[PDB]
Parts: sequence; C-alpha cells; structure tokens
Amino acid sequence: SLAHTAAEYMLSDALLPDRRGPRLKGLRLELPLDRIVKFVAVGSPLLLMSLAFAQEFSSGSPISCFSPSNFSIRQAAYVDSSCWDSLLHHKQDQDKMKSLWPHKALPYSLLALALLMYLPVLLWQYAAVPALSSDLLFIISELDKSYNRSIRLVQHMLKIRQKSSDPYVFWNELEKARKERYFEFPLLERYLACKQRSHSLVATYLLRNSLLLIFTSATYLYLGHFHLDVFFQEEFSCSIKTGLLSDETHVPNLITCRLTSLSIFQIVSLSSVAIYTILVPVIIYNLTRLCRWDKRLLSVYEMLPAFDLLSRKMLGCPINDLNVILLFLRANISELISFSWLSVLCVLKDHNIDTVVDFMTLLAGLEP
Amino acid sequence: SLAHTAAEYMLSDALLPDRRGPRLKGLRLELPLDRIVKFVAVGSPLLLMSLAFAQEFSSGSPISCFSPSNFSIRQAAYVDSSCWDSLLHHKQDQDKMKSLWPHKALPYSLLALALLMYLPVLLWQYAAVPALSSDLLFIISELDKSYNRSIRLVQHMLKIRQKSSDPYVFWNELEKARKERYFEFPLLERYLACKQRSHSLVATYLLRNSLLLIFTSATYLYLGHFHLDVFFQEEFSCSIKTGLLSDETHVPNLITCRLTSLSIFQIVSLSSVAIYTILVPVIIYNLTRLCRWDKRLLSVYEMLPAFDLLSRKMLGCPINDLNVILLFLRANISELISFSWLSVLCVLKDHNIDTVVDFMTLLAGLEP
Amino acid sequence: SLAHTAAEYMLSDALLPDRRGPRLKGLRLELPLDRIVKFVAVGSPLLLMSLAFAQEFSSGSPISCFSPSNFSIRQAAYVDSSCWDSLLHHKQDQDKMKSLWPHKALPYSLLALALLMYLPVLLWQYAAVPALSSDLLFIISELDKSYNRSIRLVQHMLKIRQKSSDPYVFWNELEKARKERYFEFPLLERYLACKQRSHSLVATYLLRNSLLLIFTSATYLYLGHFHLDVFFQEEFSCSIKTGLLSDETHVPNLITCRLTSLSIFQIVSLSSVAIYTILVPVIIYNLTRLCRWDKRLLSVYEMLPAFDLLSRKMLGCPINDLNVILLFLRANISELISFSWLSVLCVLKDHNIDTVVDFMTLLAGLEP
Amino acid sequence: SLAHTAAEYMLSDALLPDRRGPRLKGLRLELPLDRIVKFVAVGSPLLLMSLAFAQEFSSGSPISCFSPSNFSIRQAAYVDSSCWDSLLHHKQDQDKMKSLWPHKALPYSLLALALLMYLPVLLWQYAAVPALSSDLLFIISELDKSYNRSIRLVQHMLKIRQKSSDPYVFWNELEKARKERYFEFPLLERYLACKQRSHSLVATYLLRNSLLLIFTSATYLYLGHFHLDVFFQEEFSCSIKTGLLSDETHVPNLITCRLTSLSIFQIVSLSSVAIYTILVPVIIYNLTRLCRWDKRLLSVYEMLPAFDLLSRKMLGCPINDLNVILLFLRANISELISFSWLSVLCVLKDHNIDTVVDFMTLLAGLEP
Amino acid sequence: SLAHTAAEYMLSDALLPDRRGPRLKGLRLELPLDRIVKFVAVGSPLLLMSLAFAQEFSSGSPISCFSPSNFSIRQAAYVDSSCWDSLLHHKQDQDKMKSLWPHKALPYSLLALALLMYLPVLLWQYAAVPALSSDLLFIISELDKSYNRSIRLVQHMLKIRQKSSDPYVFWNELEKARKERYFEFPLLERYLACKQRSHSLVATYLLRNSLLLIFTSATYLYLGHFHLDVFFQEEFSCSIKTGLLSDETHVPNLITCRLTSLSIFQIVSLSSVAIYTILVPVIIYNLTRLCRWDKRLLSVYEMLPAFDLLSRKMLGCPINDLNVILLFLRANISELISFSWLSVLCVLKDHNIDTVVDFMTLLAGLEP
Repeated sequence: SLAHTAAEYMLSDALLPDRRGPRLKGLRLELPLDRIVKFVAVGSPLLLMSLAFAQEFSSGSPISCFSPSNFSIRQAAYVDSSCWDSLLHHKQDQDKMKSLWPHKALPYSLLALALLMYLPVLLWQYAAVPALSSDLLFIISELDKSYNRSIRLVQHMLKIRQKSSDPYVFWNELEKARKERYFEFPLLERYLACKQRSHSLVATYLLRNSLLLIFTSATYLYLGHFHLDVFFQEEFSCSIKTGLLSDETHVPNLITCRLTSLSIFQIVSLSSVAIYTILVPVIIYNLTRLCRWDKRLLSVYEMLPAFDLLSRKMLGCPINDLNVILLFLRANISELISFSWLSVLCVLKDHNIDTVVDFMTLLAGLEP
Repeated sequence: SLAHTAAEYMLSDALLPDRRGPRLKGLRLELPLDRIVKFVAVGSPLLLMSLAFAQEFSSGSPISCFSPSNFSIRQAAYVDSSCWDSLLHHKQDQDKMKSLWPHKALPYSLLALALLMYLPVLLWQYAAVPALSSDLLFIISELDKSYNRSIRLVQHMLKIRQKSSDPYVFWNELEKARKERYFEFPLLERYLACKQRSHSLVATYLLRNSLLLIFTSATYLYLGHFHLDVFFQEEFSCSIKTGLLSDETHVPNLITCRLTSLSIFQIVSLSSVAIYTILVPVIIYNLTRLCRWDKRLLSVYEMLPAFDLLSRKMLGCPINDLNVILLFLRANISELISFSWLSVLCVLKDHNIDTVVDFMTLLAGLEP
Repeated sequence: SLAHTAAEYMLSDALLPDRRGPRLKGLRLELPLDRIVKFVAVGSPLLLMSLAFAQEFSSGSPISCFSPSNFSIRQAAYVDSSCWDSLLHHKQDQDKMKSLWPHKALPYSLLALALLMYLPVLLWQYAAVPALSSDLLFIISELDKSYNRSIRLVQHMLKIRQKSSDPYVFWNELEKARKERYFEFPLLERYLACKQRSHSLVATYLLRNSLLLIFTSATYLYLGHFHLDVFFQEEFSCSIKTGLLSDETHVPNLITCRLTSLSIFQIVSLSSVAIYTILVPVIIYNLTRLCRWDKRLLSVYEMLPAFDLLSRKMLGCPINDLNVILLFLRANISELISFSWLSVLCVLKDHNIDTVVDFMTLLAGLEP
Repeated sequence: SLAHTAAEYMLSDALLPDRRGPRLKGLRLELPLDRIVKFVAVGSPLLLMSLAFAQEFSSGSPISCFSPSNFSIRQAAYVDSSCWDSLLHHKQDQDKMKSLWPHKALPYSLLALALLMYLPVLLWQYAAVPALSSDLLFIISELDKSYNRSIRLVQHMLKIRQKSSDPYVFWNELEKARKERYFEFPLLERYLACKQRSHSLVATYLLRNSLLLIFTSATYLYLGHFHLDVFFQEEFSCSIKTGLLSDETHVPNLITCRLTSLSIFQIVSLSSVAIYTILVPVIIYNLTRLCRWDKRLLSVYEMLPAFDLLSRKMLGCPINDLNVILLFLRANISELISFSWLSVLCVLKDHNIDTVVDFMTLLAGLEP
Repeated sequence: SLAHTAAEYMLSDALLPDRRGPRLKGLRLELPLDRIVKFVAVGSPLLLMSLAFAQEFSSGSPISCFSPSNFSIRQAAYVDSSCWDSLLHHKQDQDKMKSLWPHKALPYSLLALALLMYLPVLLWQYAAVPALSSDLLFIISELDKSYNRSIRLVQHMLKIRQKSSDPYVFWNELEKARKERYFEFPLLERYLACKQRSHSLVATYLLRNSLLLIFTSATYLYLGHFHLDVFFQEEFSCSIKTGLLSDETHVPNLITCRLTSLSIFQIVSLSSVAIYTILVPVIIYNLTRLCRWDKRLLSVYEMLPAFDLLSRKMLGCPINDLNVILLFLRANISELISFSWLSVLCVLKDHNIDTVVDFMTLLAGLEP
C-alpha cells in the first residue's frame, strides 16, 4: 500500500541510518505540540486516503450505470467505464455539462495535501536544524559549567558567613563575589548580545507556521469551491454518443449514472474540515507562544549566576532568536544533569524573606 | 489492515526508538489498572472493527436487493449499490423516510471511539509524564540515602545500648539521635510541604479519569439514541426512481432491501455496551483510590527516619499532589534496592512490644 | 488473521520489551503443569477458531439455499443471505420457530472462551506475581548463605573430630555448633513464622484454579444446553415472506436451507468437550498438590542447617502461604548454585548409619 | 497457514527466549537419531497436510456433482455442498448406506497424528530433561578433574621410572599410586552405585520409544480399518430427498457424485504407511541400543583413573540409569575439553605390549 | 511490486553491507540539495509508476470495446485484447492509421526515465566519490591541527602582551609569530597550489548536473512530441479484419475502442512536467553555486592561521577543484570538533576595532 510506504518515508525522521551518536540522541529539536501538529496534519490526509482504499469497501466499482437490458456484460462494463472518464452531467436545463472531477481526483488531492503539509517540515529540517542544533549544544555546554562554579567554588562564602553574623554577610559581601573574574561567564553576555541583533530563526519559525496556516486556508478554499457543489449530486445523466458512436442505435443520453462512493467522499470532505478547524487555533497559539515574553521563573533564574544574564535580557521587541532558543532550551534544559538540581528551586514563588531562605536549602543540594 | 497499524501506532509507547537510557527503563509511569483500562477501552473498538472486517464474513455485500427477474446482473448491482448510499425506509405509513445511516457509519463510529479513548492517554503523556517523572526520580534519589543513614550510621546506638541496660537505652537515648543534624533530611520536609499546597497532578489525574467516564457516557448516549431503533429492522423498502429515473418503467418502490450484516451490527452494539459497563465501576474505583487516605503500613514507615516525614503528613483534605506521588511511589518503591530490606518489616502488624522487637531483627538485616 | 495476533497478544508474556534484567531471567514464576494447562486451555479455542477459518474450507458460503429455477443469481444470493441472519426452522408441527443461532455464534463463542480462560492468567499476573517474586527472591537470597556457613565455617568440626575418636565426636560435640550464634539464621524462623499465619497466595492459587474449573463447567453447560439440540439438524425450512415480501408471488416457505459447515460445527462441539475432559482431572490434581504435605526429602533437608527450619515447620493445616512458597521453591531451588551440591545428597534414602555416612561424603563436596 | 505456525510451535525447542546461558548451549539432551525420528514422525503428517492444502491443487472443490441440466448454478452448488456433509453411498444392493467420512476427516486425522507423535517429545521434555541435565552436568564436572589429576600430578611417576629400570617401574610401583588418597575420586564410586539401584530414566526412555511404537501401530490400524475400503471408490450415489425435499419433483437418487481429490487421499494413505514402515525398525534399534552393553572402548577407559570406575561397573542386568547416562555421555563427552586428549588413545585396540606402549605417548600429550 | 524493490535497489546507498567503519560514518559526500534533487527526480517517476499500478484502480482492463451483442464473452475479450496490441485509429479522413503507443509504453517510459535519472548518481559514485573522499579526509586531517597550534602554542603571546602595553603588542609582535616555522603549515600551501591548477572534480560536478538538465530537456521533448497529441483522444476506431479474419462476416470497423485509464495518462503527463519544471531552476542554482566566489566569512577565516591560506587563494577563474572541495568542506567542517570553537566567531561581522576585540574572547574559548 502507498500509505504503508508513506508512513515511514514521511511522518518520521529520514536522516542517517540512526544509532550514530549524539547528533539526535538526547537532543529534542522539535517542540511536542509542533510534533503533534505535524503528525495530525500529515497522517490525517494519508489516513483518509487509506480509508478510501481500505477494506471498508472491497474495491468493486466506484461508479455504476443503469444500462438497458439489451446491453451485454462487456457493453455494460464499457458504458460504466466510459462514464468514469467522461464525468459530465448533460442536464436538460444551454446544455450545462457540469463536471464531477473532484470525485475522481480526491485520492490525488489527498496525496497533494499530504505532500504539501510536509513542506514546512522539510523547510524546518533543511534551514533550521543545523544552526539551532549548534546553538543549543553551545548553550548547554556553556551552562553545564554553572554547577561546579555556583556552589562548589562559592562555598567559601559559607565559611565567611558562618564566622561572622550570617544575616549581615547575606547582604554585605556578595558584591565581592559579583565583581570576581570567574563568577560571571566572559562570553555568554556577548553571545546572547550578538544573537539579539540577529533575526534568522524567528523568520524560519514564523515561515514554518505560516506555511501550515496558508495551506490550511488553501484547503478550505479547495473544499469550498470545488466541493460543496457536487455534494448532494448522486445521479448524473452521461452520454456515450458524443463521438464515433453518434451513428448508432442505442440510448443517446444514458441517463442515471451513479457514484457508488459518494458517502466516502462526503465523509472525507467533512473530516478534512473538522480535523483542520481543530488545528487552526493551535497554529495561532504556537505563533503567540513566541510573541509573548515569559517571566514566571525569573525569580529563581536570577539567583543563579549563569542564568542571571538570561534573566537580565528581558527587554525589547519580542522577536529575537533568543526567544526561539529559550523556548527550545526550556523544553531541553532537563536532559541528564539539570534534571537533579534545577527542579529543586520551586518553593521560591512568593528580597527580605528570600535573603534568608537559602540558609539551609542551597548547601543541602550538594551532590554527595 | 488498518487495525494492524493502529495496534502499534496506538495502544503502546510512541516515545523515542527505545533503548535510550533510564528515561523509561526501571520507571513505571502508569498504574497497572490504568494500563489495563486503557488497553481494554482502546483495543476493544479496534477489535470489534477488525471483527467487522475479519474472515468471519468473506467480504461479500453488506446489503442485498430483491430486484425483479427482468433486471440483468449490472442493473441489479446498480440497484443494490444505490441502496447502500440512499438508506431510506420509504414506509407506507406522511412518508416517514427513516434513515439507517448507523449501519454505514459503524466502522467510522468505532474508529472515532478508538481515537476518542486515546485522548486521555495523550493528555497524560503530554501534561503529567515529565513533571511526575521528575518528582518520582527526585523522591527515589532522596530516599535511597535512607539505608546508609538509618542503620549503618545508627549502629553506634547498638554500641551504647549493649554497654548499659538495653531495655533502658531503648527508650532513653533515642532523643539524642532524633535531634542529630544528619538524622533527618533537611529538604524533604520542605519539598513535601511545597507539594502539599500545589494542585497540579491531582487535576491531571481527575481530568484523565473524567474524560474516560464522559466518553463512556457519550458512547451510551450514542448507542441509545441512534441504535436501539434500527436494531430489529432488517427489510427496508428503498426507491430508485427519486430522480432521473422518475420517467422510467420499472419497480417504483424497490421493496425489500436487506442488511446482510445486521447480526454483526447487533453483536457490536451489545459488545460495546457490556465491555464498557465492565469499565464504568473500575474508573470510579480508580477515582476513589486518590480520594481515600492510606494508613495500613504507617506503623513500619514511621519507624524509619526518612519515611517518618511521609507518615506525619497524613492530615488534611485528600486532594493533594502528595497522594498522587505516593500512589505512584508505592507502585514503584521496589525497583532494585528497596526490594531487599523494606519487604522485611511485615511481621510488625499488631509501643511496648514494639520497643523490644528490634532487639535482633534490625541488626540482622545487614547487607553482608 | 485474528488468531495470528492473539498468538502473541495472549498465550505468552506481555510484560516489558524484555532483555531488561533479573526480573524474569532465571526466575520461574509459573509451574510447568500450570503453563501447559494455560497453553492448552487458551490456544485450543483459538486453534479451533483458526480451523473454522482455515484453508480446509476455502471460504465459500456457510449456508446454501434450494431456490427455485425462476430465481436469478442475485435473487438466490439474497435469499441465501437472508437466512444466515434469520435462522428459524419454521416447522409444520404451534409454529415452533426453533432458532439455530449457535452456528452463527460459534466463532464468537470460541473467542469468548479464549478470553475467559485468560482471566485466571491475568489474575495470577496482577495479584500474585509481584508478592511471590519478592518472596522467592528473598528466600533464595537468604538460602544462598547456607553453603559458606554449613561446611566452610563448620570444617573446624572436622579438626575436632579427627583429633579425638571420630565416632564419639559425631554425637557429642554437635550441640556446641547447634547453640552457636552464627549457626542458625536469626530472621528465617520469624519470616516463615509470619508467613504461615498469612493466607494471601493460597487464596490466589485456589481462585486461579477454581476459575478454570468453573469456566470449564460453564463450557459444559453451554455445549449441553445450546448445542446437542441443533446437532443433527441439517435442513431447516426458512421463510422470507415474513415482512414486506408478504404481498408477493413466490415460494412462501422457501424450504430446505442447508448449513454447509455443519461437520465443522460437530467436530468443534466434540473437540471442545474432549480436550476439556482431559483438563478436568489435571486441575483437580493441581489443587491436590497444595493440599498434601511433602516429606519425601525431609531426611537430607533436616541435616542441612538452613533447611532445618523449613523441615521442622511440617505440622498444621496444609493451607498456608508457606506451602505455595515451598512448591514454587522446589521448582526453582536449582537455578545456578544449588544445582551443584544439593543434588549430591540423594544416596541417603534408607540415626545410626546416618551418623557415620558423612565420614567422607560431606567434606568431599568441596568446591575446589 | 496452520503448518507454517506448527513448524515453530512444534518440531523445535519451546523453552525460554534462548540466549540465556549454559542451560542449552553446549549441552546435547537428545540423541541425533532420536532427533531425526521426532523430525520425521512429526513433520511428515504436517507435510502431507500442507501438500493436501498446497498449490498442487488450487483449492477448487473436493467434491463434484452431475446435477441435471434443469439445475441452476446455485442449485448445483447446493447439491454439491449437501453431499460433502452427507457422504453416504446409497447403493442399490438392505440399503447399505456406506459412509465415506475418512475423506472429510483426513486433514483432521493428520493433525491428530501430528499432535499424538508430539506426546512422547513432551513427556521427554517434562519428565527427564531436568534430571538428566543435572546428572550429565554433574558427571562432566566431576570428570573434568581427570586431566590435572591423571598426568600432571602423576608425572612424578615419570621421575621414579626414569631413575630406575623403567620396564621394572612400569609394573612394580603403580600399586602405590593406586592406593593413594587423591588418585581415585571418593564420591563417584558412590554416585554410580546409588544410580545403579535406581530405575528412573530407563523407564522414561522405554516409555518414550514405546509411545511412538504404539502410536505407529494405531496408525496402521487406522489406515487398515477405515481406509483400504474407500480406496478405489470414486463415485457414490448420494440422495438429497432424505428430508424436507421428499415432497419435491427432482432426481431422488442424485447418482454419481465424485471425490475430486481421491488421488491425494490415495497418495497420503500410502505415504503415511511407507514413512512409518521406515521408522518401525529404527525405534526397535533405539530400544536395543539400551539393552545391549558396550565394551568396545573399555581398554583405553580402564587405563584412565576416573574412567576406571565406569569400566569396572560392567556387570549386571542391562537396564539401569547408568546405561542411559553413559549413552548420553558418549554422545556428549567431547564438548570442548575432552575433544583434545581423549581422541588421542585410539591406537590401542589390539598387558605385555600395553605395559610399554605409554613409554612416549602418555607424556607427549602435554598441553604446552 | 517492482517499485518496492527499486525503492532500496536505487534511491539509497548501495555500497557495502554498512556498519563497516569511517568510510561513510561522519562523512557527507553529497550536498543536501543534490540529495533532495536526486530523491525527487528518481522517486517521482517511480511514484507515478506505482500510482498507475496502485489500488486507486483495481487492475481491471486498460481498454474497453463496444463489441456487438452477437459476440460472446470470449469473442469480446479477444476483440478487446486484440486492440491493446494494435492501437491504430483507422480514421475515415488517406487512411491515416494514427498510433496510440504512448499509452502502452507509459510504464516502460517511466521506468526508462527512472533509470536515466540514476545515471548521474552512478557517475558521481564511480568517478568522484573516492577522490573527493580522499581529498576531504586529507583536508580535515590537516585542519584538525589548527586548534592545538593557534591558541595553545600561541598563548605565550598572551604572556608577552600582558607584561608590556597590550595595545602595542597587539600590532608590534605578531610578525615574529608570522615568521615562525611551526606557525604555518609547510604542505597545505603546496597541496592547494596543486589543486587549483587541476580540473578533475569540477568537470565531474558540471557533467553530473548537465546530465540531469539534458535528461529533463529530453523528457520535455518526449512529452511534447509523442504526448500532447493523444491527450484528448478517447475513442479510436480499431480494425480486426486486417488478417485472416478478412474473409468473415462481422463488424469490419469495430468502432469506439476506449482507453479506460486515459485520465491516469493525462495526470501523469502533467505531473511529470510540473515536478521537473520545479527542478529546472534548482539545477541551475546548483550550477551557479560553484561559479560564484564566497567571501562572507573571510574575515574570521583570515584571522585563523591555517584558514589564512584558504582565504588568500581567493583570486582567479571561478572553475577550480578547490571551489568544489571548499563547497564540500563548508558542508562538512562541523563534524565533531570544529562544532565547538569555529561557531564562536560570528560576532565579528562589521583592523582597528578588530585589533582589540580579541582581548578577552580568544583566550576565553579554552577547552577546560
């Protein structure tokens, strides 16, 4: 089956024979909702195509004809196969030969839709995967040095607070650590600043979502212009004496042809509208997820030294590559190492009380 | 077969190509009853759909017509394929053209039910799996330090009891250990306290069960409103001269069409009711599991130092995240390490006798 | 084929993707006779279902009709498909319309039997596998310390017997070893003591066997009440003018329908009785196994120190969890380590002669 | 195909998912001729069943009818399907309605034979595999200590023979080694002695062979009583007016049915006789292989110290467990270690010459 | 299916059984656009061939005939199979017997196109893969020595700049490093010098793209010369009395043959034009990609010592092997090692400011 092949040729990963290395293992280069949107918008036309060719209808004939009794078996087969390629309602109302080509082109239309909804995926894989992968690996590598540099080399501050009045050292001493050379990363503040003035991944994300939106609008136009007209039309009077049979003696207007699979066509025309009006607001939500700043976890991120640079860069127009990279990082911060200490600081959600709260919690997070 | 694909596309794990690491190995993120409920409520519509399309009926025709002898083979095939898309019992009792569309839509209805019962599963995997996995890994990591800190570093209490009168040291000495710095964990009492006031996973669990309950109720409404009416209706008098055939000379009311697969429809309509009235009280039991506090094993848990914090937090309204995490932990406490010492203390189920019972058992549980 | 899927979905292990660890490798949680009983009672209905749908009959029609010559091909197909859903022998003896629904429901009855015989298996896997696995692993771990503690640390008794008169030391010295602290396990005598008074797995085993017994009795009732009546009935006079065809001119009583696959039905009705009469006494023997105490190997077990506790606990009512534990242990005692020394002591089957017999055999069993 | 499944469900190993350990790797628990006998007696009925259902006959009809020209297609199909379930030659010679049920039951008979010939295999796997495996592993483990104890620790005898007159030391010195403590195994002479008086595996072997012999005799009786009568009977005059058709006007005795696949039945009835006449004397040879003692290699086995115990036990009634165990050992003695030195001593096949022959050969077999 | 085999025989890698070593792992010997162009230009004819042979049309007959009623079934089958091999419109307009062979040859034409579009791929694999692989491995092997030789052995320049006035040492000291023996590679300037004057791979790339361009032009000529004429021609009057049937009495001019799958032919003739009009400008872009020099990243490459040689050789005619090797290198520069430091220097995109910018960034890129 064609859908069987398209199941793995598309709708999944088509890079390398896998089991290669850290190129894809441990790295999530697609958001979960983006993945589910691609899955639904790619497999649903394929699923409908399979249902058209499924066991629900054991092949048979997609069209039938009421040929007169004088016709033999072969003549009737010819007259019912000559209407499946000359679909023209020769109505008596001049001679408006309305066509019914969408019924024949429905599997081809579904294949075209399936191939069209894979264009945003290919664009994402070819124009954003390498750069975003490099940026994410870079950021992860630079931020994994924020545990052996925020507590282990900052635990002498414990030795100085415990000697003197600890509440006083909690506020009058931290400026020495803040002015230390090793305390802050000397290149993150430049990497992020360089990425702020660049618009390379925001355009790619916006194009990837807008392609799906525009293709959904085109699908609506297709199903509202070509369908919805031949939707309750079940009998069309075709004609075979429109050529070399004109000089014959048999039914000129072979009235009352019938489309056997009209119900399947009607079901598909509604299932390709409902399952896309489901996705219409989801794409808009994905678009708005980039245009809105996030400050819900800034309180704990600002306390950490390395993430202070990310927290400070919170101002300006929302559309920067920093936004996309941060959206991807927050979905990938907890790979194997940050999955053990960053999740600790969720109790701080209510700087007077925050000054003393780390009197026991911060040192209690020691690995041994 | 579509069911063959849906067997692995759904009804199983669809995350990663597996063999990745400790993300899923050794971690049970679904309760066994939840797993069996999902299996039964997802595969049963798929199984019934497969049975409708199985070898039990070698395809054939799902509808038959008593066309007159004047009709040829092609005319009869047309007149029996024009009733499978115009199912309308033109009764003589005005002209109540009762429809029989559920017979046609039954495979589509079963597919819709199968896709609808997978919505709670997807909601669970997308909204609770990461947070609950992080919480369970955190709790397991913090509780695995309760064996090299409850007996190995507490075996000096053995040295102090054996020198003096052991029964006296059994009650006047434990306060020194209870007030020790290392005896109690300094962050568990805050992690659990923070999780008390957060309602995040309790809402997800309630929603996941309520979605299945509401969908079962919707299935009951569907099978009681559309079915149960066309249930003993086997012959419906269709009509084909309702259009371009009106100006013809043949049977106007082609009486006595017949639904060949009515028995299949009747069997499905009862099997989709029985196997869901089976699941109706199980979902309620799953819901009541969370709403009821558990104290059957508090006696041994309170004795252990780390689990004393869990045992003390036993008061309040039942709906907290701690109950969900505890229900998941008690099904996952015995992974590889607690499977050797926690199962020992089942003899204590009847603090005078309990004061002396550990005179030999506690030290006898040594690993060497 | 449905049987092809049910071969692996049921009738085998459905836990984990395997190759995980020591959870199942080296551990036998099902008795061999229980395994073969499940195999036969689960696959036999599936095998009969496959044989009904096998190549032995190339599909065809499960019913045939002697329609008059006036009927066309389509009319005869309709009149032979309108009786596979209206099986009613309209006998002339008032008007006892005896039904022949078991012929239609036989594949569904076989599927119901296959799913019903899997209920005891699911009950065993969900209600007794974890607890029994924990108990067996615990007991094996505690008994593997009975080789480096029964000869290696007891070989100084060789040094004390060889210096003095060895026959005298064979009887006057063993009391010092029997009163030693390390000679006896200090927690086995309590674990087994707690396990005798607990009835948890004995009830599960009784229920698992009784479910199969009750389901076999229900199968006998089903095949004796619904079958055995339509067993030699091959021709039943149907009726098609029982509806909208009443106002027609054709055979009212379309006599002599015929069930083409009656021989298959008769073969199944006897094969599902014989192969369950085979299993009836086997289940009874499985129940008897637990109800009778075993003392055939007590002579050698009592000599060993660790197994002396098991040997002493031989009195009381037979139904205890310890009985099931011992039954599962004796089928799993020889995993990899006891497979080399416990099998040695089979010569002792006839305490005067037994006092001396270990003069050479016991020390000769040394590992080097 | 059913034969496709039975190819791996039977006729092979059905224990564990394999790749487990030394339970089956390197251990041969079935004799090669026993394996070939099981293969031939199990797959041959399966092969004949497949041939009956193979492409050699493209399905078609196993029975044909000479219905009169008045009959239509459906009437003829009914009358040729009503004789395949009412096989009764209504001969005119009173009214001896000879039945031809073996033609219908031949695939079922072949399946019954295939399942019956697998009973001895299951009996062997369930009643003797564990005990024989334990015994063989025990014997191999104890005999692998016969190389570092027969030459390496006996090479000081070389030092004493070379100093004095070597021919004299070849006969007056060996008694000191024969009386040494470490020279002889102190438990093999008791293990074999205990096994001599136990008849456990000999009965199992005799039962396994006798079951196949009795089942072959039953097959002969089946093919000589039910077959060989309907063997040249190709046309039988059936009757359909033996019921509700009695009050009709058509051929009362529908003469001359025909069994289309009679030649297949004739070929099977001879191929299931010849292929078992082939196996009749092989089973008897397997039975006699245990009843006859073996002394062809005693000369070299007696020279070796460990095998001297096996060689000495050369008297008594043949039926003992050591006969079976030695038959299995001689087929498994050369696993990986005895495959290098035991095969050396084949030149000694003609104790005067044997006294000196080891002057160079015995020491030349050194591993370095 | 033939397309199923051609899916893996072509359209993928056909060298070695894979899992061999570093011959293909980590090396990208095809550009992504070249890969996608090959995929589309190879699978699209195969996909159209599959669609012509797919379930969209359940085989049937590719031609139909209006044979007179006197014809039987066999005569009509002969007269409709004698025209699928004698497609000749015997028009009455002298006797222009126009042929319709493209309808018969369309699957063969698609197979020929699929095999023709694979010729450039085979040419690339056989004439450029070994040499280009050797060159790329050589180049990466030589440039991997540009990290432990540009900062680690140049960090003494830090020691000399920090002692004196750092801005002065930034411009008056670098000439000593530039004249050092180890600073510059002594063979890269000769390898590249030899490679500029050699035109070996540029000719191969030009031929590979020009073959696809010429084959697309040939496809256009084929579909514009043979097709587009029999495009709206559905009925052609055949003739069967053109042989030994001339002396017969039946329809001489058997009018109105009909091509049942004409719509499939029309769809293919347009899908093989549009899908290649899509590829026409892409091939031209691939050709121009080498004809244009690249200087967008020269600023950072010139700063690095090893890449200074590549940056300097920027002059001359665009067609050299060096351009091909550079185009392949920039698609493979970030394999596993340059993926961590080369991506750092993207901030430099605006030598006064550049003199000081490395005051902190260059040393901050240290591996520890």
